Amino acid sequence: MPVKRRNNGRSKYNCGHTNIVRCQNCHRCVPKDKVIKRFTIRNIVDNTIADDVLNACVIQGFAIPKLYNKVQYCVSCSIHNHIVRVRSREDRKIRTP
Amino acid sequence: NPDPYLKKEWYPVIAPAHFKSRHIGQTPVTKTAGLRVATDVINHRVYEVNLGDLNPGAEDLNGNTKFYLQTQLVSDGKCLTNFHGMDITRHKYGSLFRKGCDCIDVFMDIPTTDGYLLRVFVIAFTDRFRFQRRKNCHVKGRVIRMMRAGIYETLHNELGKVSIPVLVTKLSNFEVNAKLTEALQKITMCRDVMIRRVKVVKRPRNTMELLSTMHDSN
Amino acid sequence: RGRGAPLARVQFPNMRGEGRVNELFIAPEGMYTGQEVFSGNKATLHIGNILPVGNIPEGTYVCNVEEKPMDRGCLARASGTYCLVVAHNMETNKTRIRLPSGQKKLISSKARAMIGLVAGGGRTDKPLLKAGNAYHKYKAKRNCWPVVRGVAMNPVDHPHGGGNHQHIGVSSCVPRNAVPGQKVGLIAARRTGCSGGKR
Amino acid sequence: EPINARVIEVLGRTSSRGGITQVKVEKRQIIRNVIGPVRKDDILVLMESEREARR
Amino acid sequence: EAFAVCHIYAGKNDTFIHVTDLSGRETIGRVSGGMKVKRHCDEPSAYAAMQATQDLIEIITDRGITAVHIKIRADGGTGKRVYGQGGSAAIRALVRGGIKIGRIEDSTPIPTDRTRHKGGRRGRRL
Amino acid sequence: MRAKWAKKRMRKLKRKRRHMKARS
RNA sequence: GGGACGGGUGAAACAGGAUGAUCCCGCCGAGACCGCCGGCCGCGCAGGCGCCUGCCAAGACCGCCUCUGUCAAUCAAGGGCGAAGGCCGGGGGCUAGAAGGCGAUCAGACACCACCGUAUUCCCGGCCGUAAACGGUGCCGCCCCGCGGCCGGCGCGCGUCCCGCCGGCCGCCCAGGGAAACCGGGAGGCUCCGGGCUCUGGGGGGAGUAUGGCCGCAAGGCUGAAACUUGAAGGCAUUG
Ligand SMILES: [K+]
Ligand SMILES: [K+]
Ligand SMILES: [K+]
Ligand SMILES: [K+]
Ligand SMILES: [K+]
Ligand SMILES: [K+]
Ligand SMILES: [K+]
Ligand SMILES: [K+]
Ligand SMILES: [K+]
Ligand SMILES: [K+]
Ligand SMILES: [K+]
Ligand SMILES: [K+]
Ligand SMILES: [K+]
Ligand SMILES: [K+]
Ligand SMILES: [K+]
Ligand SMILES: [K+]
Ligand SMILES: [K+]
Ligand SMILES: [K+]
Ligand SMILES: [K+]
Ligand SMILES: [K+]
Ligand SMILES: [K+]
Ligand SMILES: [K+]
Ligand SMILES: [K+]
Ligand SMILES: [K+]
Ligand SMILES: [K+]
Ligand SMILES: [K+]
Ligand SMILES: [K+]
Ligand SMILES: [K+]
Ligand SMILES: [K+]
Ligand SMILES: [K+]
Ligand SMILES: [K+]
Ligand SMILES: [K+]
Ligand SMILES: [K+]
Ligand SMILES: [K+]
Ligand SMILES: [K+]
Ligand SMILES: [K+]
Ligand SMILES: [K+]
Ligand SMILES: [K+]
Ligand SMILES: [K+]
Ligand SMILES: [K+]
Ligand SMILES: [K+]
Ligand SMILES: [K+]
Ligand SMILES: [K+]
Ligand SMILES: [K+]
Ligand SMILES: [K+]
Ligand SMILES: [K+]
Ligand SMILES: [K+]
Ligand SMILES: [K+]
Ligand SMILES: [K+]
Ligand SMILES: [K+]
Ligand SMILES: [K+]
Ligand SMILES: [K+]
Ligand SMILES: [K+]
Ligand SMILES: [K+]
Ligand SMILES: [K+]
Ligand SMILES: [K+]
Ligand SMILES: [K+]
Ligand SMILES: [K+]
Ligand SMILES: [K+]
Ligand SMILES: [K+]
Ligand SMILES: [K+]
Ligand SMILES: [K+]
Ligand SMILES: [K+]
Ligand SMILES: [K+]
Ligand SMILES: [K+]
Ligand SMILES: [K+]
Ligand SMILES: [K+]
Ligand SMILES: [K+]
Ligand SMILES: [K+]
Ligand SMILES: [K+]
Ligand SMILES: [K+]
Ligand SMILES: [K+]
Ligand SMILES: [K+]
Ligand SMILES: [K+]
Ligand SMILES: [K+]
Ligand SMILES: [K+]
Ligand SMILES: [K+]
Ligand SMILES: [K+]
Ligand SMILES: [K+]
Ligand SMILES: [K+]
Ligand SMILES: [K+]
Ligand SMILES: [K+]
Ligand SMILES: [K+]
Ligand SMILES: [Mg+2]
Ligand SMILES: [Mg+2]
Ligand SMILES: [Mg+2]
Ligand SMILES: [Mg+2]
Ligand SMILES: [Mg+2]
Ligand SMILES: [Mg+2]
Ligand SMILES: [Mg+2]
Ligand SMILES: [Mg+2]
Ligand SMILES: [Mg+2]
Ligand SMILES: [Mg+2]
Ligand SMILES: [Mg+2]
Ligand SMILES: [Mg+2]
Repeated sequence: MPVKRRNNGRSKYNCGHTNIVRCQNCHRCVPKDKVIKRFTIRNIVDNTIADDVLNACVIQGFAIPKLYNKVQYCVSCSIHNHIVRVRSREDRKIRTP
Repeated sequence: NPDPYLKKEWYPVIAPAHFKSRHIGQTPVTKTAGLRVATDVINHRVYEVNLGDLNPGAEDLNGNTKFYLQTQLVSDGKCLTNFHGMDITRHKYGSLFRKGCDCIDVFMDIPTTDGYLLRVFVIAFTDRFRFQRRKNCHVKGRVIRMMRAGIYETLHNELGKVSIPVLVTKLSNFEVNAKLTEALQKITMCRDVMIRRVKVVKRPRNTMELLSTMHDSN
Repeated sequence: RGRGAPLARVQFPNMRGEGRVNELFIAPEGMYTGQEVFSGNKATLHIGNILPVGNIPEGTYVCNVEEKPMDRGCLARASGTYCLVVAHNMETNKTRIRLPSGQKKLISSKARAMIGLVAGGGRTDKPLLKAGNAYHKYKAKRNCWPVVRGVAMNPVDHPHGGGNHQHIGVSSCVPRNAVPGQKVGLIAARRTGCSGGKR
Repeated sequence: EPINARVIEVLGRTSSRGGITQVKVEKRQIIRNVIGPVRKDDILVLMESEREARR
Repeated sequence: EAFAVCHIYAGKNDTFIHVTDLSGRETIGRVSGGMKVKRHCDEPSAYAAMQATQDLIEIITDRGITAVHIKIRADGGTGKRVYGQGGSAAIRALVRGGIKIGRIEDSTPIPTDRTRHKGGRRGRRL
Repeated sequence: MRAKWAKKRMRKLKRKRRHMKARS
């Protein structure tokens, strides 16, 4: 067990303690600067029915409401569900989204 | 179990004269037998009505605002609703937040000049100047304090002494939103400043004069 | 004598003649000799004043509260106790209060109270060390001490008496409609035992 | 009630072991799972058109 | 022209499609995915949701409704916030059962801050 | 053993020895 | 209001429901908590720190042709603070939940998974003094190729920008260092060895144990051997 990351597996810079967030999949306690975070924006009806809803509406000019949800997972759940992948030693240094 | 709708009968629901679609809809009730009078059970119902469904045609400007209208007197077999609260929609609220800007929330309890007391909730967001280096829009406390003070004193000028019908005029019009924005544009760039909710905290028991004024065009 | 909280002797003018009129009050904590107190529908909000509970704002500590108007005060009288004013309902003309047990109660709004809480608080936090301290305390009150246990008696003296070992013999939960002479032990108990987790 | 519809394209093998074939059947573009060999311009007799194939 | 409200509860384990009047105090229709199935794993499924919406159409149409405003929700509270699978299925069978659509909205119960969700510090260990 | 649980074991043993010596 | 199942799981079964549940809507009560915004942002001696309004005393930094005159650095003994759990005395009691109970799974399952639940979780007055209390990196001072980012204060410039200065937080990296991984604001300027001060180690076990002492209500903490036994244990790295 040498050290694997310069950041020790988290983003904690110049403090002692950071808040706790529950994982959404399994409900484990994870510190906020370690939890895997994503933001999704999606309609509330599938687009395969958004056309039928939009034809069968009555309001002239009506628009489909969106959704804004921030997903937060622990490392185990993220790897298991493939939000993040185990990478090569070279590839680990890439921060591109 | 016999079918309960063999004993049903509906009533009309009516919206204040501040609006152009005053037939909100029909409402059902069980006929009078025993001690429940139908017109002594359908009173005090609360209805939830979209502003674009009350002033139709301006969907872009009105569809994200919702009103609460409570029936408060039945006469002639008509129900007559009265101002009960204002809110914005959930997807409009969710669309407000980004990462990089600052969010300011305030509220205050505003009395009216006819016996009503309200809680009014305001939201504001910091914005990006057109020619600036950085991506974040965070601002300092010397500016945060100026914006909060501005919101307080502004809402104090406009809503300090109003009645319910004039309030409803302004709330349907966004008359207040423009001057919150006016007062707070002079301090920083800010993107969307608005009243998002109004909550009727305590009203008087007898509203017969008020509702006479609200429905009677007057 | 026999009372934990102190009393206050307070003088008013004779309102139907000449001279003065002497009253005894359960003393709120903070009252002091030479203080001026006020009693009426227009008295101010100060410790020691007597006001109708209708005129007293929600959140207030009161003591010596009447449960019906004019009866001169019967609630929250022991040392360290108080009642809270909870809410006002004008149309029925009733006020809601919290009693020291935590029960809620409606009283009239013209029932009067005294602002503050009863002095002498903390008294029960000192252990009695000796049989002698209990002796003096009860000598000031009543012939109720010391106490002999029922199981220590013969069966002629008590329904817990007798036996070759001291023991009650049947359950000591007795019903609500038991007759005098039978109604000993635990009277009409919803439950028993010592377990945590109430609220 | 039989609801005959016509395929206008093959999307690919669906089952983990090969098997079934996603097709674009028809004034509609319903997508459905099919067990046997199907070309273009072929016909499926549908017990119902209420559901469309997952994915 | 004749308007009612359709609450669609797309839970993790069951589905509700329920029609009331515009106030909510008076109900006109109530079906559930679990009144059309044998196996307990199929109630939150799209076939059960549609098959219950086909009975709801009959009830509401025969009592005299033609258009609905939709209020669609998840479990909420401290738990999940994505819908169950059959919510869009209920929307689909509702359009293809004749009904006209009005205002649309998500209606999940979300907290401003919260009490502590179950499962412990280490989570559901599976 | 995991050293955590070896530690819990040793503490129980020391507690037992101390109870034992307390007699006499 | 309405009328048949609801809950729960990978799948189920124990709890619930015609004493009308689950579902919809209005009203009331209580105690926690402070979302999105929320960050290679920020503050504090560390532990830590996020609702609104008011009050109260502080703090480092910058700017300065203000005051003083070595008043400093590090520190046995000694004093103060110190996550979570735990203890004593009062209060409170929504959520979750050690223990206890119960449905499954299984060869068994006293475990993982489902359900119910006591201490505990919250407040006030104390006590205890430990954590992978971590950057596994003691404090003061000097020199140090470069390229960026963010945070606070200041100054010159053109017409918000732009160039600099001080202080902080971070990324990458020449040289040099090293057993290497890596460091590089040091882990560099060191077999070409010497700026100042304090603490700790000396193969693996037995053992943080026995014994004595001090502290603590207890749970403990702090200090801490010997006989005897063993040829290795261990670091970083390569191929399978
Ligand atoms: K190692
Ligand atoms: K970590
Ligand atoms: K930082
Ligand atoms: K930080
Ligand atoms: K932080
Ligand atoms: K992340
Ligand atoms: K994990
Ligand atoms: K400031
Ligand atoms: K602040
Ligand atoms: K006696
Ligand atoms: K006795
Ligand atoms: K006996
Ligand atoms: K079922
Ligand atoms: K909650
Ligand atoms: K629970
Ligand atoms: K668990
Ligand atoms: K756990
Ligand atoms: K658990
Ligand atoms: K939990
Ligand atoms: K745990
Ligand atoms: K843990
Ligand atoms: K763990
Ligand atoms: K744990
Ligand atoms: K250890
Ligand atoms: K250990
Ligand atoms: K331990
Ligand atoms: K912030
Ligand atoms: K910031
Ligand atoms: K901030
Ligand atoms: K800060
Ligand atoms: K900050
Ligand atoms: K800052
Ligand atoms: K901050
Ligand atoms: K010194
Ligand atoms: K010294
Ligand atoms: K020191
Ligand atoms: K020391
Ligand atoms: K010391
Ligand atoms: K301390
Ligand atoms: K402490
Ligand atoms: K502690
Ligand atoms: K404890
Ligand atoms: K509790
Ligand atoms: K515990
Ligand atoms: K076990
Ligand atoms: K096990
Ligand atoms: K439980
Ligand atoms: K405990
Ligand atoms: K407790
Ligand atoms: K705890
Ligand atoms: K608590
Ligand atoms: K402690
Ligand atoms: K230590
Ligand atoms: K250690
Ligand atoms: K660490
Ligand atoms: K040191
Ligand atoms: K800056
Ligand atoms: K700056
Ligand atoms: K700063
Ligand atoms: K700055
Ligand atoms: K600056
Ligand atoms: K700067
Ligand atoms: K500098
Ligand atoms: K600097
Ligand atoms: K600084
Ligand atoms: K750095
Ligand atoms: K630094
Ligand atoms: K020195
Ligand atoms: K030292
Ligand atoms: K040391
Ligand atoms: K040491
Ligand atoms: K050491
Ligand atoms: K040494
Ligand atoms: K010893
Ligand atoms: K002791
Ligand atoms: K103890
Ligand atoms: K002891
Ligand atoms: K001991
Ligand atoms: K090794
Ligand atoms: K080692
Ligand atoms: K090792
Ligand atoms: K090597
Ligand atoms: K090696
Ligand atoms: Mg005898
Ligand atoms: Mg007898
Ligand atoms: Mg829970
Ligand atoms: Mg809580
Ligand atoms: Mg101390
Ligand atoms: Mg619970
Ligand atoms: Mg419980
Ligand atoms: Mg505890
Ligand atoms: Mg440490
Ligand atoms: Mg930074
Ligand atoms: Mg000793
Ligand atoms: Mg090697």
